[PDB]
Amino acid sequence: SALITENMHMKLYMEGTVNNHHFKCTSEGEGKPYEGTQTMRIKVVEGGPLPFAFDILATSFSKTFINHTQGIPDFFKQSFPEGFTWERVTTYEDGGVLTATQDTSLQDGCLIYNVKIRGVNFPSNGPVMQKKTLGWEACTEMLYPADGGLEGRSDMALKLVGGGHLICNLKTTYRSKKPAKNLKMPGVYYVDRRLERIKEADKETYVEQHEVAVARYCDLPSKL
Repeated sequence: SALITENMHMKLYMEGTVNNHHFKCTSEGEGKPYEGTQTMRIKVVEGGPLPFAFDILATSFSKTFINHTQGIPDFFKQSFPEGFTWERVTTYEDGGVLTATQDTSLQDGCLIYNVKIRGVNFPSNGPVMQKKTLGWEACTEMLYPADGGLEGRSDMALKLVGGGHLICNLKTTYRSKKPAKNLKMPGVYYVDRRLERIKEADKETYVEQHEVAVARYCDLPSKL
């Protein structure tokens, strides 16, 4: 009856290109969906070492593991057993652009992610291609219902060697594989998110990554 249990496991396969460099990854992990925490152990299995900072792939390895507090209707957990998809455009302020499309199915009690990456115009002398990145700041995503699906908007800050940040923006469309007759859509809400790199080995051809993610309505006083 309940398909998303207290502890869930993941398998993931990813394939793409950045600028003109092909590659493939696999990853494997586990998390607690209702606590909104999760870990992925990732391997670059083709085309590594990558000639770009791994950070730009980070947001592409898990929407099921968000703590939907306050009885906010959970669009992603509801979509099972059919599952869902996301597609995203991340636009860097220094030219780089990264689209990704994703499929999330459930199979024998294991979440299965199939990702596809397409990056273009990352400046060759930029911090991404010259590997001067130190992971991401935390962020807030705004989700809102749109066309029987959900949309996400967010700005993210990539730390740089030397103190600075390079900023990017994310437009995400989330689509449920489940008939809209069976889904109870949420209002506008907000996910607070902290995505962190735990460990890495061999020039980022092995990376461990963690996320904590908690959904909430705006908690400030209203006057309307």
